[PDB]
Amino acid sequence: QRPRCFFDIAINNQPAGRVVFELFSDVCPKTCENFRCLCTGEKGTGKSTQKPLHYKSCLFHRVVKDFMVQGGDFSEGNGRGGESIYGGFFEDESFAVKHNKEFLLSMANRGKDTNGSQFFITTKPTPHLDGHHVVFGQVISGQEVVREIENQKTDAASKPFAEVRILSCGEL
Amino acid sequence: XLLVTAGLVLA
Ligand SMILES: [Cl-]
Ligand SMILES: [Mg+2]
Ligand SMILES: [Mg+2]
Repeated sequence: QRPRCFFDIAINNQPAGRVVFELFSDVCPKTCENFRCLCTGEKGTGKSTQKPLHYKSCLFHRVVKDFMVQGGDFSEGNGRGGESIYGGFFEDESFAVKHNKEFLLSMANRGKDTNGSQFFITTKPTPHLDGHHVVFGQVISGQEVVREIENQKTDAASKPFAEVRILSCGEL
Repeated sequence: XLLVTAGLVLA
């Protein structure tokens, strides 16, 4: 039953490859449905942002080597924006999956019960985030693409100097 | 430090 979603990535407009995720819909269904729909764009316009609820053309705006890569801010591209398909944010659904390995997909937030559209992919274990961020999926292919994102040189806000853009995205 | 926030990134 678990859905599979993908991003086709470019780095400074140069295709880097495809990342495929499996989403743990059995554990975190509301969280997974949000991400799935942001991949397809099927839910249309975000209520507060008035921009498409869609990861197409969205950046990975924050990268920290040996920690994680973060993206999904479709409205501002810098971490300040984003919103969920439900309007505004939604509650933390489950803390059952641990941040105990690389290549886990988890929600970025701005505190308790503030899940929007922003996510991160771990590149090392991040156990201190347990109870703070909801893990809801995992990379199943394209790990090397994630590593290439992780290796980008970044600015003072940890934003890559070279644009890491989701060219295309969807559900498999 | 090592957080993943959306708006005020901390140490
Ligand atoms: Cl967000
Ligand atoms: Mg469905
Ligand atoms: Mg507003």
